[PDB]
Amino acid sequence: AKSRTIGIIGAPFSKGQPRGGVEEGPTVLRKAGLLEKLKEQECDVKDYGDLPFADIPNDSPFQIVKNPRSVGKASEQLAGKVAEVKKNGRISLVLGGDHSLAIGSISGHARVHPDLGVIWVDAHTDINTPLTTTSGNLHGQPVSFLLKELKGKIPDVPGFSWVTPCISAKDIVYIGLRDVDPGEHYILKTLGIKYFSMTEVDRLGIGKVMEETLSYLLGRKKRPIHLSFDVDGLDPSFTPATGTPVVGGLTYREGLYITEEIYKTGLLSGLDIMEVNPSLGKTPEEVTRTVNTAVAITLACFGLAREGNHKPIDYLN
Amino acid sequence: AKSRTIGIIGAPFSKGQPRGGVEEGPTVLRKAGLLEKLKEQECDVKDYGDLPFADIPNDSPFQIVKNPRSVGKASEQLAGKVAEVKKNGRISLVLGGDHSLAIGSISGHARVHPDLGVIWVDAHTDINTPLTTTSGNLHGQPVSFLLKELKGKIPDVPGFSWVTPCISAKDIVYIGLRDVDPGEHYILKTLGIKYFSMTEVDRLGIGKVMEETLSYLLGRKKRPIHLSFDVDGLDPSFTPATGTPVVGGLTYREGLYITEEIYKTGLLSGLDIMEVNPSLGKTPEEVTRTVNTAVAITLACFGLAREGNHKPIDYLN
Amino acid sequence: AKSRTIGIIGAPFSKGQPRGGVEEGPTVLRKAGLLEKLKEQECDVKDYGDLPFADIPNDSPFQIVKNPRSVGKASEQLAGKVAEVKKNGRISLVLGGDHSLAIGSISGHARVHPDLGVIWVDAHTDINTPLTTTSGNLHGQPVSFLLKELKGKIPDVPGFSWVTPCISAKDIVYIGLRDVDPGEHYILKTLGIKYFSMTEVDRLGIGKVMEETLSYLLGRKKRPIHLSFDVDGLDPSFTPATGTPVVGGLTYREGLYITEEIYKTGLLSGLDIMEVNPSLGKTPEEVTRTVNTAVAITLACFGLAREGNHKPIDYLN
Ligand SMILES: CCc1nn(CC)c(C2CCN(C[C@H]3CN(CC4(C(=O)O)CCCC4)C[C@@H]3c3cccc(F)c3)CC2)c1CC
Ligand SMILES: CCc1nn(CC)c(C2CCN(C[C@H]3CN(CC4(C(=O)O)CCCC4)C[C@@H]3c3cccc(F)c3)CC2)c1CC
Ligand SMILES: CCc1nn(CC)c(C2CCN(C[C@H]3CN(CC4(C(=O)O)CCCC4)C[C@@H]3c3cccc(F)c3)CC2)c1CC
Ligand SMILES: [Mn+2]
Ligand SMILES: [Mn+2]
Ligand SMILES: [Mn+2]
Ligand SMILES: [Mn+2]
Ligand SMILES: [Mn+2]
Ligand SMILES: [Mn+2]
Repeated sequence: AKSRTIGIIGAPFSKGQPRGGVEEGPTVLRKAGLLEKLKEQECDVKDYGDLPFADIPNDSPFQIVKNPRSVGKASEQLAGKVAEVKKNGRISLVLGGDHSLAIGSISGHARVHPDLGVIWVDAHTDINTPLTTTSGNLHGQPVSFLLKELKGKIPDVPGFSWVTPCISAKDIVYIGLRDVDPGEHYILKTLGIKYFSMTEVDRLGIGKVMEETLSYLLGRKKRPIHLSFDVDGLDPSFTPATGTPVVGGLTYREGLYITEEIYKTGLLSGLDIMEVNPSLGKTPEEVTRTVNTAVAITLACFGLAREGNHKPIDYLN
Repeated sequence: AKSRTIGIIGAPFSKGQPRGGVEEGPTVLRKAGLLEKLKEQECDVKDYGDLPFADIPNDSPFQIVKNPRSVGKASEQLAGKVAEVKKNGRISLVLGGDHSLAIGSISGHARVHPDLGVIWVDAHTDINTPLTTTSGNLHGQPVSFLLKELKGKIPDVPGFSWVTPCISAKDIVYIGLRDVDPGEHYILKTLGIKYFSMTEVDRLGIGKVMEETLSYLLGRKKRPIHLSFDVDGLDPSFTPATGTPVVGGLTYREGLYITEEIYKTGLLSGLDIMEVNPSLGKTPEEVTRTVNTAVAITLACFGLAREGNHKPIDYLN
Repeated sequence: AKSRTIGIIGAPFSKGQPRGGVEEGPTVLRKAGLLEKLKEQECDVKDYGDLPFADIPNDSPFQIVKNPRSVGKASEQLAGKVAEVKKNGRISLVLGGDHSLAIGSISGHARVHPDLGVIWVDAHTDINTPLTTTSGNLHGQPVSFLLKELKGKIPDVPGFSWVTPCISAKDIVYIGLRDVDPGEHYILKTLGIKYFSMTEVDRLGIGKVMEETLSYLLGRKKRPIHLSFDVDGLDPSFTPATGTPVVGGLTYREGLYITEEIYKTGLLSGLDIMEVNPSLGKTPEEVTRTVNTAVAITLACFGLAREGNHKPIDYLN
């Protein structure tokens, strides 16, 4: 089954954001029994392991932008693993780690199937450039490096030598937005990027959001799709354990309809479950809750449906 | 009126599942003044009573199915009293208890009104047969015994000799589904049954779920509606005190929107308020919350409109 | 932008209801940083201070209606300040306080912009007369005092000597209602008032709720809109520290979309955030959650979008 054949790349990286603990994301997500869960849900799973990041001493900030040589090397080494997975014939699955690893994820994937479309589930567009960036964090700057349109506006940041924009503006849709920087709104609006903030979902409902999202992305031909889900795109009552929570976002049901719908397209070929920090929870249940939501979102992507699932065998005999 | 004339049945029985305290559902709902409140909403109310359940010594299982004679005679006791209430020109209001009681509830109702239409608001389909069951719980098997299409596909289980199936596959709608077993999903597809799982609610909104449902059950002509309401159909953040709770489901608002709509037709003729377990509270407020949600649902079945209610008199006089 | 020039008036008035603490509403709304967050949002924020509401001891009640002289005095004082703000080209931002002050705000707004249409976002209709009312609390009687059609159904009550009904029973739309008295529902129907109870918000989504609200009042002409908002309209899970909390109301995201589509018109002239009682939250966090949501409600009515908000400059320079 193509839609059930997966390559599990675990990326324990955190130098893209200023809070420790997001590196233990792969670990906690694996302890919840996702490998076995996907295997009990008729899946062809194979684990590639955690990618190691041999510490980079001497990594002075590029202006205000912190940890550039580390953010880059981790994405360039992951980009090699995603390409190596896609060649083995499997849907790449990147467990983060911080969302700056999306540069590597989309990059390696795009090396095999350059015609990819991107659905981005996040509260923040994460579309900042090292010049527009207000915080300096590279986890909120992945999208600027990947757009063919922003070249010339993207400066020479140490560690990003390898980067060649692989996605054009027309090939990425936003869902769940509610925390956008002024500079990010300029990029969103002036580039003409198909966005659906929380206002959009409140007006149409996730049904019409996915109706327009899969038509906008797959209108002409059925090309492969890369889903870059940052768990802060959901409401902090479902994913409380995360670096940047913003209240009033996607509900548990909403997160399941997005993933259940993209599965039915039969074109999911890359997935990212980013920004899961297990040591950023106010109580143990906020941690369990977060991982249970991130694991449920994952199973919805690879076959799980709420109406039920059955095999081609007679159950009434 | 024929919509506010009620026959209050109590059903203190829990032997349909492995978690005790659900036999204390008819007690607690009555403590929270369910009857006092209905008479205020201008309801002609009668109390038939909380049914006494004959204690079967040594209830040997039928294969992996636990307590078959107890469920078999408790539902047979209900059927006789449901037929009585329905024949006394009254709308049955069963207070459970577990869902295995829907055998006698629907059977009793179809003796007076054989053209009955069933709306099942519940997280589970409960359509397992005594062979396709895996949990062995009889609260997950009613719809199978009740269905005519499964004749020959149900074995001789002790206590169900009196059982004459009375519903057709096209005489039932599902609303809330999210925890389905392969065998249960299989029968739903191979029997052409109309199901609205959480995916369908997330897609179409509770307005179109209630739109599609009523135009479907009352197609060619007007007929009587039997709403079997399990409080787990709603999210366990509104109904925690329940046996098999599943996260991210029907809201306290959607559950009300469904019930308000069946009242507006004036054809609700059979009601089941199932799976209320006050012994499954984790703070006395979660029982108080589950029981408040149960009374809000029922009051809405008899005209408790959220837009307002008034007597047919001049109020500016 | 004229939908950015603001005038702040803070009513520490609480004698319109039994629960004490609603008088500290504008002070807690000032510590949170209302003016500061608006100035960032590019607003012309000029404070008009706090109103000096004198004590009226021995204020005898009129029938079941308590503190009538004090309420009429408070709104008469507010009608004159709201008028000065309206005459200076500023949006009247009134910070309550209880919902009785909506007599003074809407009258003060009708003295300058008399062709205004109202949107009552509440959990209750607030349309009780000094006779029909069952509580005798004036924070639930403002609308009927302002209706021209109910000229003759309001008796001579001490303090409201100045009152002349300014709005018609057609220049108003209700939203989020789920606790409407029999007398309140009688007025709503035998007057034909546009309403969006919680039943319609569940039926048509908040998107079609706003197309139907905004068309019903802004069809023929681009007329001034006054939003008399009560935090009890939003579910007690979002604004819990309020006097009359009603479960199953508007969410954070529905209350944000409402205020977002109202800014988009550019016809907002008045705004009233009412009933934030900081002494009515079980935990200190419940107080914070009621206030943060009120701030989020206000800021959305003056430009704050979820998609982003940039200035008219080139972010790539
Ligand atoms: C509930 C609603 C709400 N309540 N509040 C707080 C009262 C907000 C605010 C939450 C925070 N944003 C500021 C941060 C939003 N940006 C996001 C990111 C980036 O581009 O760097 C970082 C995460 C990924 C993308 C970075 C920026 C920042 C952060 C640190 C330093 C700095 F100079 C600027 C302001 C609004 C909201 C959302 C409207
Ligand atoms: C992400 C949410 C989630 N997390 N998990 C846990 C990883 C679940 C699971 C919850 C349970 N279902 C299966 C049980 C639910 N079935 C239904 C019922 C029946 O007919 O017996 C029982 C309730 C009424 C109808 C019986 C079955 C069962 C139960 C016990 C033993 C047995 F062998 C089979 C598996 C998934 C979910 C819901 C999707
Ligand atoms: C689902 C939760 C629920 N559980 N219950 C209890 C079974 C209710 C009821 C709660 C109370 N309402 C009536 C009160 C609501 N009114 C409106 C207001 C007013 O006029 O003062 C309140 C604030 C502004 C508008 C005044 C009235 C009142 C109040 C005091 C005394 C008196 F005699 C009547 C009936 C339903 C609900 C709401 C469905
Ligand atoms: Mn992100
Ligand atoms: Mn994010
Ligand atoms: Mn059930
Ligand atoms: Mn169930
Ligand atoms: Mn009010
Ligand atoms: Mn109110």
